[PDB]
Amino acid sequence: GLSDGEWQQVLNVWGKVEADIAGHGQEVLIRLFTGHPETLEKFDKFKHLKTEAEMKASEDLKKHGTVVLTALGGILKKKGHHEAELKPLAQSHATKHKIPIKYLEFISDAIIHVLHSKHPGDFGADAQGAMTKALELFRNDIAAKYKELGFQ
Ligand code: HEM
Repeated sequence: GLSDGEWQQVLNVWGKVEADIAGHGQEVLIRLFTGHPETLEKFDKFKHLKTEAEMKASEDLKKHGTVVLTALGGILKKKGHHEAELKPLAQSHATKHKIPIKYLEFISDAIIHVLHSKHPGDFGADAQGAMTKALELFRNDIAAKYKELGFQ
């Protein structure tokens, strides 16, 4: 649950992402894959990437970063009223991709890391607080659907 002022901060931060969605999406995925190499094994289409240079050179990885961040942005713009948008993603991630909730924690922290890396000094303490709460709400509503499905 976020206040109106917190949502305003989230959507202000998101404007930084929307100016270069593919560059942000690329770096989020590279941070996830290099920090947590077990996450790469869930992607049949990326497991061939052995080095970060190959990851950086991969246009398909940048494409997938765009898909991921476009979906997240659509959810964030609902300011918590995201049941219809979140349900299919929860269902596909539990039943088809088999993504443990832990990996959604990893990607949440990776988003915070990338924002500080690309906008140093321009991602303030209030903005980090609001973004973190928004990613927690997203993860918590996914977790509720995971529990319904019995997925661990
Ligand atoms: C911010 C969180 C994330 C969002 C919004 C997101 C969004 C999406 C979307 C929109 C798709 C394509 C449609 C679908 O299959 O449902 C996708 C595919 C996928 N997601 Fe996620 N995702 C997230 C986090 C993750 C994480 C943490 C992992 C794994 C570590 C992951 C693994 C996958 C995989 C394996 C695919 C299929 C890729 C394919 O082979 O083309 N997702 N995701």
